[PDB]
Amino acid sequence: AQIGPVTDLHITNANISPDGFSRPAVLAGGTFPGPTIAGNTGDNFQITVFNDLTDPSMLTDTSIHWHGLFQKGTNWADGPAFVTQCPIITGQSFDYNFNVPGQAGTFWYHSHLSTQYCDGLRGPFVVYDPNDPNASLYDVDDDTTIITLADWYHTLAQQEPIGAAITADATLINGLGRSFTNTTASPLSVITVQSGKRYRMRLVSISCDPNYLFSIDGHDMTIIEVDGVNSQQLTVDQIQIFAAQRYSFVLNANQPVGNYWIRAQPNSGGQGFDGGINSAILRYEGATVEDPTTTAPTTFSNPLVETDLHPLADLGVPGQPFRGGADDPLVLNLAFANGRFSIDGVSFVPPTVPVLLQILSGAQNAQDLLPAGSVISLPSNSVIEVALPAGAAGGPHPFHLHGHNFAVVQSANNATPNYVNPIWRDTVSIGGTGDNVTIRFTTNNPGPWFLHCHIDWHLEAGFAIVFAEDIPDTASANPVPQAWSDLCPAYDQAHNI
Ligand SMILES: *[C@@H]1O[C@H](CO)[C@@H](O[C@@H]2O[C@H](CO)[C@@H](O)[C@H](O)[C@H]2NC(C)=O)[C@H](O)[C@H]1NC(C)=O
Ligand SMILES: *[C@@H]1O[C@H](CO)[C@@H](O[C@@H]2O[C@H](CO)[C@@H](O)[C@H](O)[C@H]2NC(C)=O)[C@H](O)[C@H]1NC(C)=O
Ligand SMILES: [Cu+2]
Ligand SMILES: [Cu+2]
Ligand SMILES: [Cu+2]
Ligand SMILES: [Cu+2]
Ligand SMILES: [F-]
Repeated sequence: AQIGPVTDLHITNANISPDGFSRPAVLAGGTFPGPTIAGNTGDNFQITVFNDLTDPSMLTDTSIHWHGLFQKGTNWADGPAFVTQCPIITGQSFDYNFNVPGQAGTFWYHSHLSTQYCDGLRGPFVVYDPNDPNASLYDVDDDTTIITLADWYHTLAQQEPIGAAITADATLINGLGRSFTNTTASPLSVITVQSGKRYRMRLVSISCDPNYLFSIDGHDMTIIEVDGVNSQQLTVDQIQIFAAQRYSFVLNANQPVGNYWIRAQPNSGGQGFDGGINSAILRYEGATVEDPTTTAPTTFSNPLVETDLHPLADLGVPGQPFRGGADDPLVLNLAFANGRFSIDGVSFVPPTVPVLLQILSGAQNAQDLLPAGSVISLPSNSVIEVALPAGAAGGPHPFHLHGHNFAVVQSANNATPNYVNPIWRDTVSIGGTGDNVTIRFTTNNPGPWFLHCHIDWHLEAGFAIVFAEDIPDTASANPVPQAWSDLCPAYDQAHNI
């Protein structure tokens, strides 16, 4: 029941009750989470998105981002509203037609208009590798081995009141889970394994906000992939996974046939597992159909620490092995005050004309691009370093860069940089007060690429900038289809802009 790489995808409103509480939602493919979109490395994806939304309480416009896919030469297909496109209006469709050269791993897709993905438009996106270097480490890798972690809210995203704290009402694992308050014994998700087999579990955070402490009672987890990047095997017994991150891990079904709790503890909302909140079930074939009776340890023996991860391939780190050892070394001032986030003193407010369209129309430096102060040019064929010092309220903030992955030269909670063999990824926690999480990449992908906190409430409140990478080559690199050119006139007509 995976779809793609060539598929329609209808976006609709419907009622759902994933924790026993009914509310309307914004859904892809009629389900929460949406169906898995899948193909093989190098494939041409043609995802024709039909906007069938009618309920304005969750916005009737939409736009979909394919998280972690580089979109080289297809910046127009990336999805962030008012960065690479105007939204698709109701009753219309749009073909996101792109290729995935050189990428294979675990990704996801989500609305990228306002806070709409929180209302339900989120699902997995898997790019398989027929020649996966990790293939011999497991036996089973299919739709039954994808594990999604989601926050779920009873209040609609657009209806979250100004000036009140936002927390979720349930953790959903594979779309099911129990509410933190007024808990009812609604069904839990079951992940089934066969004793003796090995599984590539593809763990996807589709969170709008919380990070999760993920574990499986009785089991450990051997990480083999981080945000699309193959890793050396790293065995852990708990994974702290931030919004939008992905891991693959090998699960060896090497415990007695039985039932084991799967745990996903968010950093906000309900604490613990009373009544089966924050929980799913790992069930071995042949086990009794009953809840697990296992318990977590008080202290985990081998939690994931990001500096322990290393690429499988020899990826290195571009630039020179010291702070500022890049062609374009940046340090962003990330702040929060009075309900708004800012980067270098500017709070992001989406522009009327998408940044890509401004560039195609001839705006050719970043000072000419709107929003003023929110678009930073990057030079072509250059090593970029971005330091992201933490401290802004609401952390730890998982920062994400479109169009690229990056070397994590410095991770949370550790002052020592790594210029030799750090993991590469696309979404990174910037940590806690006094940290200096730092990323590096090379600019070989012309176009405007969003950089933002992936806590969607923080993005909405301005925690973003756009990197206009290689403005001079953006138009030649990214030819646009007529349907894309038609989006802004249709949107602006519909909205009387
Ligand atoms: C994080 O690292 C960056 C460099 O990657 C530091 O930036 C330097 O900041 C000082 C002022 O604080 C400037 O004088 C330098 O020109 C900056 N660049 C360098 C040294 O390469 C930044 O201070 C660090 N931030 C924290 C909070 O540790
Ligand atoms: C803090 O981060 C540093 C840098 O990533 C880690 O240092 C590396 O540690 C490994 C394992 O002992 C060594 O092989 C490397 O040579 C170290 N690199 C550097 C640049 O020092 C360090 O382990 C991390 N600290 C903790 C507590 O995990
Ligand atoms: Cu994303
Ligand atoms: Cu993205
Ligand atoms: Cu944030
Ligand atoms: Cu984004
Ligand atoms: F991305």
